[PDB]
Amino acid sequence: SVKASGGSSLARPQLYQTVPVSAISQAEQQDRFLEGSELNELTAYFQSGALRLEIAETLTQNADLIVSRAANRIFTGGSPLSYLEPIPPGFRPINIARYGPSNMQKSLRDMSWFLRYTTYAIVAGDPNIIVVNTRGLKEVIENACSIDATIVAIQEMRAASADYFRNNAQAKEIVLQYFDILLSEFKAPTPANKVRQGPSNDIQGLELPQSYFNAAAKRQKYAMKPGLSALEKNAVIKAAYRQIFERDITKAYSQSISYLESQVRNGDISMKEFVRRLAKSPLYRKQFFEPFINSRALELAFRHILGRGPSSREEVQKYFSIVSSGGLPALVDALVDSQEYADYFGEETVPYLRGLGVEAQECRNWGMQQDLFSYSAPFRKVPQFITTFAQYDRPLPDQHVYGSGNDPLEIQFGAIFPKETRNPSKRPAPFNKDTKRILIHRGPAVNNQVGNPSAVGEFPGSLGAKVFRLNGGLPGAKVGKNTGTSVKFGESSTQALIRAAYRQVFGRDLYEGQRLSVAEIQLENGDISVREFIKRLAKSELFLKLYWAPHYVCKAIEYMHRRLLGRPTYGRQEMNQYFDIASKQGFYAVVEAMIDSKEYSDAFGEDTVPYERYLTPGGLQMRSARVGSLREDIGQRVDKEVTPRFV
Amino acid sequence: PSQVAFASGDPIPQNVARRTPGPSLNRFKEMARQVK
Amino acid sequence: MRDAVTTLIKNYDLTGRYLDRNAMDELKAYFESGSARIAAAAMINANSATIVKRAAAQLFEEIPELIRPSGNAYTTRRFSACLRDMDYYLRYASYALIAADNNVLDERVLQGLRETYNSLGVPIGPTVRGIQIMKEMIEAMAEDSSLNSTDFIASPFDHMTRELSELSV
Amino acid sequence: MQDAITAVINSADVQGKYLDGAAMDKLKSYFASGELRVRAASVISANAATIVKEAVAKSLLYSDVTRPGGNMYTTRRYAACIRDLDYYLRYATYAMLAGDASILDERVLNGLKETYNSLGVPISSTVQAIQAIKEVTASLVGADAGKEMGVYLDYICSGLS
Amino acid sequence: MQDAITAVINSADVQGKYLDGAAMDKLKSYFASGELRVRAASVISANAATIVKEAVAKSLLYSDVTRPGGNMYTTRRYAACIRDLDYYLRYATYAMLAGDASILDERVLNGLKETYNSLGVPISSTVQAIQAIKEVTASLVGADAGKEMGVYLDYICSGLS
Amino acid sequence: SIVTKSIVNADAEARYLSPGELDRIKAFVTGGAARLRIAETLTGSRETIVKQAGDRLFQKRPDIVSPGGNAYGEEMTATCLRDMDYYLRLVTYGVVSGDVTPIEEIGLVGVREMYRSLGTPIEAVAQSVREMKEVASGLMSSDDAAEASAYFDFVIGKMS
Amino acid sequence: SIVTKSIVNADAEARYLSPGELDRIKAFVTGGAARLRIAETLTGSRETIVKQAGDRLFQKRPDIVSPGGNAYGEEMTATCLRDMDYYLRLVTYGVVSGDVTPIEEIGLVGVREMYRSLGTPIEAVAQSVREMKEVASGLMSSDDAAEASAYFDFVIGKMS
Amino acid sequence: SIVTKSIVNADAEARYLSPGELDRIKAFVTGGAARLRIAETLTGSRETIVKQAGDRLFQKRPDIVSPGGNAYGEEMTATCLRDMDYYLRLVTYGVVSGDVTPIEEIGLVGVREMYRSLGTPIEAVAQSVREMKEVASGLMSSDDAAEASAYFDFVIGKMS
Ligand SMILES: *[C@H](C)[C@H]1/C(=C/c2[nH]c(/C=C3N=C(/C=C4\NC(=O)C(CC)=C4C)C(C)=C\3CCC(=O)O)c(CCC(=O)O)c2C)NC(=O)[C@@H]1C
Ligand SMILES: *[C@H](C)[C@H]1/C(=C/c2[nH]c(/C=C3N=C(/C=C4\NC(=O)C(CC)=C4C)C(C)=C\3CCC(=O)O)c(CCC(=O)O)c2C)NC(=O)[C@@H]1C
Ligand SMILES: *[C@H](C)[C@H]1/C(=C/c2[nH]c(/C=C3N=C(/C=C4\NC(=O)C(CC)=C4C)C(C)=C\3CCC(=O)O)c(CCC(=O)O)c2C)NC(=O)[C@@H]1C
Ligand SMILES: *[C@H](C)[C@H]1/C(=C/c2[nH]c(/C=C3N=C(/C=C4\NC(=O)C(CC)=C4C)C(C)=C\3CCC(=O)O)c(CCC(=O)O)c2C)NC(=O)[C@@H]1C
Ligand SMILES: *[C@H](C)[C@H]1/C(=C/c2[nH]c(/C=C3N=C(/C=C4\NC(=O)C(CC)=C4C)C(C)=C\3CCC(=O)O)c(CCC(=O)O)c2C)NC(=O)[C@@H]1C
Ligand SMILES: *[C@H](C)[C@H]1/C(=C/c2[nH]c(/C=C3N=C(/C=C4\NC(=O)C(CC)=C4C)C(C)=C\3CCC(=O)O)c(CCC(=O)O)c2C)NC(=O)[C@@H]1C
Ligand SMILES: *[C@H](C)[C@H]1/C(=C/c2[nH]c(/C=C3N=C(/C=C4\NC(=O)C(CC)=C4C)C(C)=C\3CCC(=O)O)c(CCC(=O)O)c2C)NC(=O)[C@@H]1C
Ligand SMILES: *[C@H](C)[C@H]1/C(=C/c2[nH]c(/C=C3N=C(/C=C4\NC(=O)C(CC)=C4C)C(C)=C\3CCC(=O)O)c(CCC(=O)O)c2C)NC(=O)[C@@H]1C
Repeated sequence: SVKASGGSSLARPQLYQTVPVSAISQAEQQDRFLEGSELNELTAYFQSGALRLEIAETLTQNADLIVSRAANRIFTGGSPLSYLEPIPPGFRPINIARYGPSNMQKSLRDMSWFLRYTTYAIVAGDPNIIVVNTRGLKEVIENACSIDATIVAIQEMRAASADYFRNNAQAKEIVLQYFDILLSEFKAPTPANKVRQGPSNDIQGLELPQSYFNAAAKRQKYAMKPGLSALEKNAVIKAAYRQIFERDITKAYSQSISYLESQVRNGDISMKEFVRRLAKSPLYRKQFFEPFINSRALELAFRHILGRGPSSREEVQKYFSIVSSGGLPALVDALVDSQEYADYFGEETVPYLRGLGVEAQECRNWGMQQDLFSYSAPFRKVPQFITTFAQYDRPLPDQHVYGSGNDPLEIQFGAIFPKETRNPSKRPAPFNKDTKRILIHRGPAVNNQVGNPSAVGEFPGSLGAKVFRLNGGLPGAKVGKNTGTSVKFGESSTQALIRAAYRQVFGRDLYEGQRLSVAEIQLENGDISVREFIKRLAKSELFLKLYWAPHYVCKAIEYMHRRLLGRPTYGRQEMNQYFDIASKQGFYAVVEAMIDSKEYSDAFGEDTVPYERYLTPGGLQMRSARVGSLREDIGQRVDKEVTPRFV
Repeated sequence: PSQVAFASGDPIPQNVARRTPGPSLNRFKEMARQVK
Repeated sequence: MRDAVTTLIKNYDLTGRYLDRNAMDELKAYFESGSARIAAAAMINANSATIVKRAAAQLFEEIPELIRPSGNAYTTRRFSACLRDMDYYLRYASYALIAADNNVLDERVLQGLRETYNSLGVPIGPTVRGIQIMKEMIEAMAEDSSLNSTDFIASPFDHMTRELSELSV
Repeated sequence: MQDAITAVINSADVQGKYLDGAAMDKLKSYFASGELRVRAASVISANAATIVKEAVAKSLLYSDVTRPGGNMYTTRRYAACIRDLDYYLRYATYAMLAGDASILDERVLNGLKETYNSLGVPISSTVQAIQAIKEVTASLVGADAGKEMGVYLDYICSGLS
Repeated sequence: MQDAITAVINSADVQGKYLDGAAMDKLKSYFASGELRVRAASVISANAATIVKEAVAKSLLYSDVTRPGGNMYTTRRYAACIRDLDYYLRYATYAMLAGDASILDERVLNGLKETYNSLGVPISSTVQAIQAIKEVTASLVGADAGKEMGVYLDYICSGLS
Repeated sequence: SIVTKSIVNADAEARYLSPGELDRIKAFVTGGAARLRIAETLTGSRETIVKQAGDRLFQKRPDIVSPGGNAYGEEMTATCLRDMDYYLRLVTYGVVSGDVTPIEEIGLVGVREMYRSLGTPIEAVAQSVREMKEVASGLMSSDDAAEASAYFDFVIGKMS
Repeated sequence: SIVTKSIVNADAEARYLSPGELDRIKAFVTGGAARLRIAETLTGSRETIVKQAGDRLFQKRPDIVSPGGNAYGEEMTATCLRDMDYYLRLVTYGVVSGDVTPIEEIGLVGVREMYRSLGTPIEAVAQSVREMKEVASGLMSSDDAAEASAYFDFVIGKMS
Repeated sequence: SIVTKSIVNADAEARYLSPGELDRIKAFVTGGAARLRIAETLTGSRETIVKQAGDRLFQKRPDIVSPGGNAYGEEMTATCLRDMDYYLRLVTYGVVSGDVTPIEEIGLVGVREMYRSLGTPIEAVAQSVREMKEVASGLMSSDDAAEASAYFDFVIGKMS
């Protein structure tokens, strides 16, 4: 399996274009309200739509009759309708028995599905659904189906739909032209596939059929020609600002460089030269270079100029070396004066975001580019490309099975988790079921249960956390100290145990009206053991309110396991177990399961208060990789400082 | 004026049919026809 | 991208070792099999379009729901995209055959395949089935053709099956 | 988590203002549609397994997802998917009762996408599954209740997307 | 974890068909090598501490790593490195018995780099120590089975890259 | 609110709301109009209640406004009346919510640690809320104030 | 596999494979040709065993094929025979691997929760494997039938 | 009972009853005569409910009465009528208590383990209570039926 995941954000491909879709998206890409044009697109469609309902309603009802009259004309030698699911060029009627039942079932359903897609075409009001699904169909159907028989079948249906309807010339012509498009697209052979050639050796070459880029909403492409009237020239410049700055900033804040605008309006500098000068401008520098790391600003510079994310590990490595050498100008210069930029946009065309629909996509930087094309990209300040690309070659990282966000910070108190929304730093990794996470023991390294399972109930001797035990006799256990004995020495020890037992369940010491006084005195009397006392504090409504309720279910399970057992979960096997209990039984039973677990009983007895036994490598790094606490012999060469021989 | 109510008014219920065994289980459909 | 030569270099470079007897023998095994690997690559280059189409035709007869409604191979747009994908897997296995290493198969195919297929709604089960049908189509054609070694042909397609498919057990 | 009442209180508390005329109107709006929410919840409570059953039946059954190689083939995975749909319906009901989608953020959509990507679960398939809930829910719960339930289930879809 | 058997089972299960002729051939090839696999495992089981001893003496002992300033100087750190090499030899045997390096990805190299970076464990010196195991194991077991063991020992090394 | 508390309790047992908890919400919803009347009357004379109850406090416990007392001084008396306005605002949140959770989360949890650090007697703040109840009950009608005083009585009970 | 379970047990105790454990793998690899013969026998009658077990189930439990039942209609009965074929294949994987883990991970772990959503009597599917076992033993020898029965009985035991 | 449920919730936090908790008992005790009216109607025509809803189950799901089913024969049909009579008795205990705890302690906790050992489909028992709800709602007034069905729906929800 793969060791890294870039993310799997929802992809929404446009299967076919409708009139409302074509109208709305036209102004959406331009970042405008629907003007007198785009409103009139809808107005004429909504008026005709009532008639377009009557087209389909007749054709949906009489669908059985159209396909029956078609199949009878085409297929000879029996009845084709036994197993229902004008210009002849030179067709020969196909025998029913000779063609075979399996081929006949295909033939019949396609004839119905051709008419079905015609009815959808009128209702949509755009023959896009036809153009896509009919263009590259002649070639694939040629193998085991005659083309000559299909043309006359559609032409029969054209006449069949004409005679059955026949209302008005303003009504029937919609039926006629859509059928006329249908036969013309079917007569047309399969066009050449769109070949996305790799710009260098590092990036793979791709191919996309001439059907996928026929529906998936074409990105509006603006080119600065010197003769254009200044209204559409303004539309080009606004689009150029919408590409570089992700949004129209000249409308928002009136932030515009008129010095550069004037030169492009004339034709002194090209759009290639404009993008160059605009991306090295202090206006871009402040917004997409200054707030970001060198790696992330590089990743943003890719989508602004080239209109795509970095494709390969080698590409990020190359372009980071450029931005380290000469900075932002040198990076911009490398991006504009590339073989890719001049191939896609040339000199005149404004850069555009080439995503799922525009071109063929590679299976490498899918989710990394999906989040990048979003407007929420310049808030993810953690790089997504260089992180995933490096993690691809490496094995599985030190991470919780349900992501990096599921890992809490290894602190004394407070369940603090990285938020998915606030500062996107989600790092998915394909963890399987039987994947045990390597955990660092607080005590001796030999006392790890992975290598030494017998030494699970061994106390950390001044290496890890302090162990609290009810070793000493509880006050008022035996009737030796009769009535009096005001100075019973064994009283402060059990109270310190209670406080520590509170400190383990809830990281911090609680307030006055939060302490369970009933549970405390039962432990002090010797009615319940520590195991029962820890269980009661974790079964408290306060623990539910503070740690369980405000947090994500599996985050709350993970933190509870780090508090009750003092250990992060090894992997899926344990996490799925408690998550199954959380679904069926509830929170209280999850508490019960973690206490009544065998590993709890082995590590901590009936008198032992739980403690931090194991840390995550990331957690220990936070503790012992700071300026202090770090030893000299961790990751540094130690030279023996000896007095010189001349001294 | 109240013709504008499409998403604000009463939603039109859509018929979604139960998904049936397909021609992958034609072997088993043949078996179920002979199990009588 | 890494071949069997580069993988062996990287393995010995990591440890900082000169190429020993075991290293030279593994290279010699590659160079002797290389002639059969190019000849196998010449076979699939000849029958690139024919295998892809026939393997798809077998797949849509095995799992008919793909080319039926609600299926992800229903429309012409989907049918062209699936045959393109089948063309991709054969093309990258073509690279993997000569390379004798599944690094090219990992880096440019498998790395972000699960993420993409889960996004659009592309099935991952019928996919690896379609890859395995292609494998059986190559192996049978390689058995028919005058080829001495045919065992290396199964390697890239099985790796394509292992990495992409869900862990059942 | 916060409900519609708590949302008004917390907004007044952060400003440090007493409940003004606009705040009283916001509460009265929630108290107008409260009997509807309680009656809606009792329907979902009864047909807890039934809604999930039909949702899988209309979308997920006899598909490539439940077929071998899929992410819902094995019985352990099928039960885990059912478990997820049981979570989604219950928390949507809570949000419907609350009149706020704050619970869905705190409990469900805090780190669900990162979990699903790590597991390799098709989000596209789950979005279709929760959309399948939406129709089955509205069939039993009603129109105005179905519109309310329709919003919160779409919010789960929005968070996953 | 996945062995050579379960890998064939996994591949057949996701296809949704019974084990074919090609599947049977892959099993028989493993069972033929299985006699050499168990034989090697038993010798490594008996000679477990001795292989580690010879490996530490080859690379680690009388070096800067074991001397003051090194990471294998402290007694709790020395015994840790012994146990670490006790892991590597055990799990390499596990992978040798399995016929797959799946267990190494799941348990051994599962965030091993980040573990070793946080503690300050030398990456170069540990790789040489695994290579010291590899050389000793091959000289102890044989030229065929020791080389077969050496594949998984190199897999740990390449995983630490 | 009471909706929030019911859901949290339901999620704790991983179950849909019991018809007892459903009956709890629906009756609160129908009897919400009376609860908004209480909040309106308390808001309407918010500067009347605090002023009167403060005067009752400094008469019953005058050691508070004596040298040594915590609320001794023109600035310190003002802060006490500011505190009394907070708890009155907390009450209005509690009555509206139909639950004592908003009073707890904001102005009851860690109140003992707060007034200890400030050097304020907790029993005297309990007296101020007790006198706040008496003035509020005088303005409202018999049955209306009786169910309104219960929220005051919690603030007294949690502090004293 | 019998290897995988041996490794897991040894890893849990943090030790090398026991001389007893190694001998069981030794007995497995030597009898590898024997267990693959049983699989081929089960694969040979992949549409015969589940057919006979189907007929035997619907005569013993006709409520299944009766109106109101889970497997009512020709479409649902096909899905029941599909479940039969799935479990027979799961036993086929089990006898090859010589382990119940390649069986449990697919179609035993969370199977009660699985059939609950579909509204299927689990004890009826338990009888489905019982009828499968008896037919499979009929179209087999004597010594290898007991080895096949052991894994069949696990499928029954965990389901019932 | 709703009184006991309130006490045990208050005792868990070690506190007196909430203003909302006391109000709910007050609302229960005032509407106790209405809850007694629901009981008296259900106890009066108890035999007519279970007979009709029983027959309505047998026409919907005849696989129960058909051979192979759990309730096959006139003796086992009478047991199924008794089971529904026992569950109608639990609802009457539930409505007077004002809580679902009495229904849980007797005939909900460990029901899935019970009907498994009897081999009874629990979804069919869930559907029997559904029919029992329908006949009871048509028997008595709609304002009382909405309160009665709320406790019925819980029994359905816990069963299914
Ligand atoms: C030297 C002290 C240690 C060390 C460094 C090291 N770094 C890389 C590669 C990269 N460096 C960075 C980090 C940054 N990006 C930023 O934006 C900033 C802040 C301005 C920094 C410092 C990144 C992202 C890379 C990746 C680019 C690349 O591939 O070169 C390496 C190379 C690792 C590799 O080849 O994959 C190294 C070695 N590591 C050590 O060993 C030293 C102790
Ligand atoms: C006081 C100087 C300022 C202030 C404090 C404040 N803190 C919290 C809550 C928490 N404090 C911590 C931090 C720590 N965890 C540790 O391990 C340590 C070192 C021992 C510390 C200091 C944590 C984890 C929390 C979270 C909740 C908890 O108590 O466990 C709050 C409350 C935040 C909330 O909204 O819950 C506050 C207000 N803030 C100020 O206004 C002061 C300037
Ligand atoms: C020949 C007289 C008739 C015929 C036979 C035929 N059809 C198929 C299968 C397919 N049909 C299509 C076509 C469509 N895809 C679309 O999007 C639409 C709507 C505009 C249609 C009608 C496709 C793509 C297939 C292949 C998928 C499948 O297997 O169903 C076949 C099988 C092809 C083969 O030999 O592999 C045959 C023989 N179809 C016609 O057009 C005639 C009416
Ligand atoms: C055919 C075997 C199956 C199938 C295919 C299918 N895939 C898509 C969508 C995409 N395919 C890819 C994947 C790749 N591109 C790569 O670079 C590689 C590595 C070499 C692969 C495998 C991508 C990126 C897309 C999306 C954009 C694009 O088309 O380039 C579709 C289209 C889905 C839709 O309807 O939008 C289809 C049909 N689907 C099946 O059902 C078959 C089992
Ligand atoms: C069902 C609609 C589809 C589906 C679901 C599916 N999900 C998983 C995996 C997990 N789901 C979660 C997520 C959650 N954590 C939470 O806190 C909550 C409640 C708010 C949820 C929903 C988790 C933690 C897991 C992992 C559990 C585990 O370890 O097994 C699976 C299991 C996949 C696997 O076993 O690898 C499944 C099946 N996927 C589909 O195919 C359906 C379309
Ligand atoms: C003398 C009292 C006994 C003895 C000594 C002996 N020791 C070794 C090997 C080592 N001893 C240590 C132990 C330590 N070094 C440390 O850093 C510390 C903590 C401060 C201790 C206690 C180590 C690490 C070594 C390895 C040597 C190296 O630096 O490489 C040997 C050599 C063993 C061999 O044959 O290789 C010997 C002889 N042995 C006896 O018989 C005496 C009873
Ligand atoms: C010896 C080859 C080199 C070396 C080793 C060394 N390791 C540690 C500490 C730990 N080792 C691990 C790693 C693992 N635990 C696992 O579960 C696995 C997978 C099977 C492994 C390999 C862990 C977790 C620790 C932390 C302590 C613990 O046991 O929990 C140390 C000590 C570091 C310290 O300062 O504490 C050492 C020295 N280092 C060398 O010098 C050798 C080259
Ligand atoms: C026949 C013995 C009994 C029966 C069967 C029945 N099952 C279903 C539905 C499903 N069956 C399964 C189970 C499996 N899929 C797996 O992956 C495995 C393990 C290898 C098994 C055994 C599943 C997941 C389904 C869903 C359908 C699908 O996957 O496409 C039905 C259909 C019921 C419905 O429509 O809801 C039936 C009838 N029913 C009986 O009454 C027999 C005793």
